Amino acid sequence: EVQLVESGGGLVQPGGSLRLSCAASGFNIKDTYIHWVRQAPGKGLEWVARIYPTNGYTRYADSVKGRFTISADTSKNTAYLQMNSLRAEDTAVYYCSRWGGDGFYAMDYWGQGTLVTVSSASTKGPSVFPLAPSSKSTSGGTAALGCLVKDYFPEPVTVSWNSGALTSGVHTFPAVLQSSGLYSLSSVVTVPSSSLGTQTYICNVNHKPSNTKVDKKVEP
Amino acid sequence: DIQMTQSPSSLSASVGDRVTITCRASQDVNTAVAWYQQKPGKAPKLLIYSASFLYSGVPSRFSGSRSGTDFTLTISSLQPEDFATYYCQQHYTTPPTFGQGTKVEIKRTVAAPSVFIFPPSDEQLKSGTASVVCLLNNFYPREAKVQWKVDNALQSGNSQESVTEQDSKDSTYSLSSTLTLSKADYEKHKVYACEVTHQGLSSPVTKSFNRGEC
Amino acid sequence: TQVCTGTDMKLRLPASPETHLDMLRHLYQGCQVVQGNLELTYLPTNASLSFLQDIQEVQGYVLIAHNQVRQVPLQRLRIVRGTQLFEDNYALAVLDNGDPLSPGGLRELQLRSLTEILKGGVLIQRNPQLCYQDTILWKDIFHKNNQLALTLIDTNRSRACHPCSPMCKGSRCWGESSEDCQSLTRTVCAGGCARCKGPLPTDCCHEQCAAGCTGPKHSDCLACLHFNHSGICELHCPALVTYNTDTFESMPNPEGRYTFGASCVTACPYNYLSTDVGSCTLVCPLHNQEVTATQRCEKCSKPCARVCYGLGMEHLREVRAVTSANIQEFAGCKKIFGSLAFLPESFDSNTAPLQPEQLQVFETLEEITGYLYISAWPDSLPDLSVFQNLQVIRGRILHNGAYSLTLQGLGISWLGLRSLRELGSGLALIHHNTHLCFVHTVPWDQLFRNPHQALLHTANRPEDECVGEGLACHQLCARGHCWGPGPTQCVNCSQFLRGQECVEECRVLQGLPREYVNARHCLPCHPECQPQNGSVTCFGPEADQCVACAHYKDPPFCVARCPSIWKFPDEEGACQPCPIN
Ligand SMILES: *[C@@H]1O[C@H](CO)[C@@H](O)[C@H](O)[C@H]1NC(C)=O
Ligand SMILES: *[C@@H]1O[C@H](CO)[C@@H](O)[C@H](O)[C@H]1NC(C)=O
Repeated sequence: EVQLVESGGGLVQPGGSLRLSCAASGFNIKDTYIHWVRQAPGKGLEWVARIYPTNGYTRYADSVKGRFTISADTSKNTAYLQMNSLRAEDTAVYYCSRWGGDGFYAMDYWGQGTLVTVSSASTKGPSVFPLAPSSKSTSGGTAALGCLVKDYFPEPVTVSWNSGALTSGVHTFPAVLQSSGLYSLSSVVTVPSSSLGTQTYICNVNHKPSNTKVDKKVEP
Repeated sequence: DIQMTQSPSSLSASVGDRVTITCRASQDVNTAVAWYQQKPGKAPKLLIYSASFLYSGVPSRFSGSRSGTDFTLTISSLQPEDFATYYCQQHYTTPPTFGQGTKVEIKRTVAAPSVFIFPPSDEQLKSGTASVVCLLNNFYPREAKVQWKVDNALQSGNSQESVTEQDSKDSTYSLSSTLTLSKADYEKHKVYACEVTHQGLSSPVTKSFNRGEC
Repeated sequence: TQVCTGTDMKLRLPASPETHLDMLRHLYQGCQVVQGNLELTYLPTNASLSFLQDIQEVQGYVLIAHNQVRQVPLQRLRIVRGTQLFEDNYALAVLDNGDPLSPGGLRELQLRSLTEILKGGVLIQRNPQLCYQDTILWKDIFHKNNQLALTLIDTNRSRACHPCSPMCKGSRCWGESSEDCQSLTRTVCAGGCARCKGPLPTDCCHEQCAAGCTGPKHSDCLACLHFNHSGICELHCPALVTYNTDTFESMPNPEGRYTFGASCVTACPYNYLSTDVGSCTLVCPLHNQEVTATQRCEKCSKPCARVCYGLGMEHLREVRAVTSANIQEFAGCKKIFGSLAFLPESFDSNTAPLQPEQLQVFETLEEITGYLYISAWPDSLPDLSVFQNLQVIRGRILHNGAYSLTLQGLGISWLGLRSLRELGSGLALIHHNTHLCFVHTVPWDQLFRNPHQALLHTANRPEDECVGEGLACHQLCARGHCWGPGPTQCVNCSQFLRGQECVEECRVLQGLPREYVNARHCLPCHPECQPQNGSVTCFGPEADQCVACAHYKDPPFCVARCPSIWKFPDEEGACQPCPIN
């Protein structure tokens, strides 16, 4: 499959710079236009920039012109957004997309996105605590358990279970911002209670900004 | 600079339904219009291009049309997986522009939540803070009241709710309620209760544990 | 501007005396500290050297040679530091100052303030009119750690000398006048004292002083032993950095300063490189490369990235000229570290001559860090256009230590250095070019970066003759400034540029292939924009920047054909996709 991978996301200080990167895999960027499109939290899609790598010709949205710089590196098959003089307006998920094809000017592929978070606060990795299964979290033949991921800035956190083997009955909750300025989420899962103490259950929490990786066994 | 006015901004439909999403272009855009589907924490994916052409491997249930400057996405038999934000885009001129998006929510049958209570773990306790956690799993509709009954007294300002996006298979929500206390405020009291009322339970359900009784 | 650089010409005859005097004046007028060498050679009888009056300090050696002047007013020269030495031994060399094979020749060294030589000795030979030189107690002037200094002084003359003024304490003077007595500063002091102002302990100079003092403290020195930190003589300048007392992270020192010569400076002088080590130099230190932030030296992260060397550097250090043996050494080079010199031997030595086309290697050249010297050059070539993209000769190395551009005896008809915007330092010397116009056409003012710089020029094509043949700058050139004839040689184009031709208008409203304007450049509209009548044709280079499509439109682009992905023309001319697969 065609594939576009964003990188370089994370905390920026207001006024600061940051360089986003989009490595394309499965097609040559020279054969099309590459755009960056961004999405502020809970808001629409906003086209930022485009580049045509064959000749480095660029175009820009008015809300970024003069700050952001789009560029390509054809040898690395990689596009870039050099984001200068950032502000809180700019806190968003930045996707990268192509117009795959030469008479096809719809955006057929998009990367997964990188969250840029523009803020004067600093990085805090999370504590991860178990939500232990017990009588008070069992209804019928079913146990609920989970992980609390407390006290982290900035977004995002990634939780999985048993390294991805367990996905059904998983609910990772949207982070809540605490009046501390720090975020807090919980991931939870439902399991046959028969399985308890037979099957081991591990949340895998990852807070990239913090280089925090926690694997936590949750058990009665 | 071509503007694309998308309406409505959000809609509720049920499974089987024929849903319609419009988007007017401020000026002539010919056929240079595309439709995208974005799902919770995902990249948008292309559904329709050049106004009316089904993109590769999109269910034929999706259709696009044009009627002058008004452009219509039709989901002809709404399915649970169709829970998403939808966006028209015009590429007639540069810059290409997005509509505001329109959120499709799915109306299902009432679903009583499963309610669960979680005391603080011993590990958090010894760091000075305690989160009591109360989970409501797989309910519809989205609106519920969650109150805490610490040794039988109400709480205010010390509690936060979090609610997942509609489930793509069964269309329910799950909600998490977290009571945040200092170690010391927590140790003060014995009985910990989480009371939920929801349009699906016959009588409001209290879920509740005793502090330190294992 | 107490500070100038000296020269590095030694005993070499100046290619033209007329200009030699002007350079000397430009170099030294107002100057108090010479970085490098003060060399005064081949000066005529009639020479006004008052520009020399203010010199107090010489970092390298002092050489007064092959002169007919009866005197050179260095009365204020206080210290020579001997950083570099003449014939590797001598801090002061006074040689052959007498007439060609009334009368001419230097009569008296007149060095009344010369009170410190840090390193190196004194070489005074073949000076027929010179008296007194053998009267000086060199022992005194030489530093404590410089007694072993060689001294080779000849007193053969041609006039009978009278003794020093009775007024001079021992036999000792710089001249005849009661004002010329050697004042002693080392042999005349109390206890273990390096320098003084008199026989008493209280007359003793601070240990950081170099030539004497006017009082007891580090603010009263005649010169610094090491460094002058804001008028206070100090062993060393303040470090550019302080260290964290626990961690040892670099913290900027607000008091930090770079060492430039024997001075402490807040910032390197314009054309020098800043060092990580807090110094100012002209070549980087070991495993250190240059970068532009202004120009710094840093530590190479990955092992030092290889570079292209000019004359005076590396394997080309003792290499005379660019020749058929080394010219290809420059193939592909954007920037040459060092110099380039073309001398007769470069063309017509059994060594195969440079053919003019080999010279084309220099087409990619944008920066010379050293100098550019041309004293022979192919008749068949009318200019230096092989250097057309040379943007900057920095002159961190100077021909003879004085000139960063030299053009002499060449045949060229114009310069054509149409990219050259900087002469970092050094002088420009354009002489004896029979046919060369378009010299007083270049706004030299703009290339120079310090007030010690100028254009020295004689025996080139007489300017009225250039105009008499009708050889001015083109109309389209801003302010009458150019590097040669015609619309491609302007300094700044006054209107618009298409490619490298300065033009009257871009084809925005009229003309065969339409154009738009980006920063005064005419660039082509995409061929699929319909040329418009009475309006502009595009807003930039791409096919979605047209006002109207010449043919069809596959939105957002104007295109020649519908793609056949199979598409077909709308009735309005826009490509729709074929409904069949
Ligand atoms: C000094 O000696 C030179 C060269 O050794 C000699 O030719 C010359 O005439 C002498 N000058 C005097 C004092 O006449
Ligand atoms: C040091 O430099 C200052 C000017 O920067 C000047 O006042 C002083 O004369 C110099 N000191 C010596 C001893 O040369």
